[PDB]
Amino acid sequence: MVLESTMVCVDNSEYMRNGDFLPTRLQAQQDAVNIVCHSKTRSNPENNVGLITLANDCEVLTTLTPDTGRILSKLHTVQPKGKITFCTGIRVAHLALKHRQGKNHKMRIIAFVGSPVEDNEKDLVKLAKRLKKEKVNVDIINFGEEEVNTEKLTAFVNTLNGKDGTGSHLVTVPPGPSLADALISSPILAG
Amino acid sequence: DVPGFLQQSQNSGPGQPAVWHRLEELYTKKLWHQLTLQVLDFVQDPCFAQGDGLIKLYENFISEFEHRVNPLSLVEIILHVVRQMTDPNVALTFLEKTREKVKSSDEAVILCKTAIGALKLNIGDLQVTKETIEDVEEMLNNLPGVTSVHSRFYDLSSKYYQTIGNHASYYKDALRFLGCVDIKDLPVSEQQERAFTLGLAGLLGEGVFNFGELLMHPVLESLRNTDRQWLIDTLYAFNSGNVERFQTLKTAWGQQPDLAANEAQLLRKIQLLCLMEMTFTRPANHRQLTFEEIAKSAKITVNEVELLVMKALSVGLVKGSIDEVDKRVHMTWVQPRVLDLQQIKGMKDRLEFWCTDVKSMEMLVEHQAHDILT
Amino acid sequence: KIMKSEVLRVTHELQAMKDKIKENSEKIKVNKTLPYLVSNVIELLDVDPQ
Amino acid sequence: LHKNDIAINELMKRYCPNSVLVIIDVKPKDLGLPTEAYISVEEVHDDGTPTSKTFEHVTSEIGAEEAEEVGVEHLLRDIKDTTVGTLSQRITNQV
Repeated sequence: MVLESTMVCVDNSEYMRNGDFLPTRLQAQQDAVNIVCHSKTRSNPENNVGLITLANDCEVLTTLTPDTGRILSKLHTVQPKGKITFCTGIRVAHLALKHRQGKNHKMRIIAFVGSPVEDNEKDLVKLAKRLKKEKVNVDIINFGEEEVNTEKLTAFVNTLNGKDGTGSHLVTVPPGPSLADALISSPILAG
Repeated sequence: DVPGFLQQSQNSGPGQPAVWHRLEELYTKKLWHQLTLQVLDFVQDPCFAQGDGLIKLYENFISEFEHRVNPLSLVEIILHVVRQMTDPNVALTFLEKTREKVKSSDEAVILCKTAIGALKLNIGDLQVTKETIEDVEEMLNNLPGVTSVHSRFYDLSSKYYQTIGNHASYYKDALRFLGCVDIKDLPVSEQQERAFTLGLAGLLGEGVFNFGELLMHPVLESLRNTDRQWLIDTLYAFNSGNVERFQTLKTAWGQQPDLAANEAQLLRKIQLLCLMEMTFTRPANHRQLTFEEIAKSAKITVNEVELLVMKALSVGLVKGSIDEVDKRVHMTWVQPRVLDLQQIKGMKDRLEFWCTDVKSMEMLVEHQAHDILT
Repeated sequence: KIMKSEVLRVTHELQAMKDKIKENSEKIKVNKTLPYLVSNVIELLDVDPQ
Repeated sequence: LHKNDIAINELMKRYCPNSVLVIIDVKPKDLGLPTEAYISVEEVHDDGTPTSKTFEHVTSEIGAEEAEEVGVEHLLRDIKDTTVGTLSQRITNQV
């Protein structure tokens, strides 16, 4: 089947409980993690899935393991503190990819971004140059917005996305009362 | 009430629609955090405090049933409600209503009890307010040492400093206020009185012997250059030692209120500084001394030097016991506690001398000792 | 019911305890299998001065 | 001692009880005792600085209870015991 590692980064800021969008969509994207981890489990049960947030003091909630029975429990007690942290959020997983058991598992990291990015374009091109340098599959998922959706993140992805053939895809969700599961499951990354 | 809010929201004063445009846009967008930031922007602006009585209750209810944003903003805006209304009768029901409303998610009880005690620190009650202040400092001694809540605790120690009962605690918390300052963003025009009552409070502080901790930090000596140097001069003389009595006399009679009764105790405090400086000046070369330097530096008679050294031993800063027959002054361990540069350079001299002497003895004994014994 | 949503984590911890007691409770059968001899017991209360 | 040690130690402060810290050397060229016990406790500072994690030095001793003394003594066969007298005293008094 498919031998690859899955890393998800969820936001724990207070920007995920606003009443305009879904009713505390944290549970909705939790069900998204559930359907992508159970979908990858149905495709290849040997894939390991890690859990970590993007707070100031990043904490590894669950080590990379195919056993999601305790991951379902670890998805709770999100500790809604902090706002956003991007640099050590990338470096806390992309550098931790070397701690996986199976060396044949490809590198794939996703992230749920629910807060505006605090890093300037220089950090975007330095981190995009680092991720394109080490050649890690990066899927950017941006939930919620305050300013325009993609102004510098467009060039961030275009400069970050190498290997144009069957490479990485960008997930941009527009506002809407519909669920996010079917909207993020539309690309080829899910399934 | 959302469709019913557009009427009183749109209708406002002449300049209010400037913030009511983005306020109603963020209100229709239902962004509770941006709405909260706009509320803090409206409260932070120097409003006329005339037509805000409606938005205080409206945003009070919204902040009540929103159950999303940190209710500390509600604590601040309700401090502005009780500050604008000046009604302490309903303040207990309002703050208690916030206590009943705020669930057990974040430890905000330190700021809730801080606001309650702060409002109760008026002439109505003092003792129970001091007890609940001790409860505030007693509750949370955990890792969140942001010290901002503890800086408001320093404000409560200032309202407690309004009482002449205890001056020592305001200095102990005033060291924490000395160490918790981040930048000069807060108005310097207030820092004039902050350093004024901070210097006078440090002088009147009877729970400390040396003043070098206050003057040692550069933020105070850098924030006192604008003010008149009549206090910096007497703080440098009180720190570095009072060899004369004319300057300390003119500044001892310069501050008229509350300094007459405390003047004698301040003399009993500064009479030990010449002792610690006269015993830490000469580290070696006949440390033994006589009472002539004490009586000459303190312009006191020979009959009172026994009570002077008896008080010096009663304070506990010195352990000196003199086995003399004819009057002599032998001293022991003492702490400078402020600074000594000639003792830093002399520390390097005597330290390097000790090091090269130990090295000389090691090479001397080990030289032939290693060759004959190994 | 937002305050009662933390009970799920407690139930997950308790069912995790029931999932982890099977090993240390399973060694009871192999450690307490068979007492090979018989020994008489005489009760005598002692005092140490938990 | 790097700055990140407060975050590394903070995990075992949350999940585990108060953790002691030991700084050693990668090269055994230091003549001093390689082990230094640093307790992870927060102390109040007089200058007014905010309360932070402080590493106070706790004294340490290197001893073996029953077997490691025998194993070390057999593996070395070069070190000497206490041996009060001339050599063990004069070596300390020289070096």
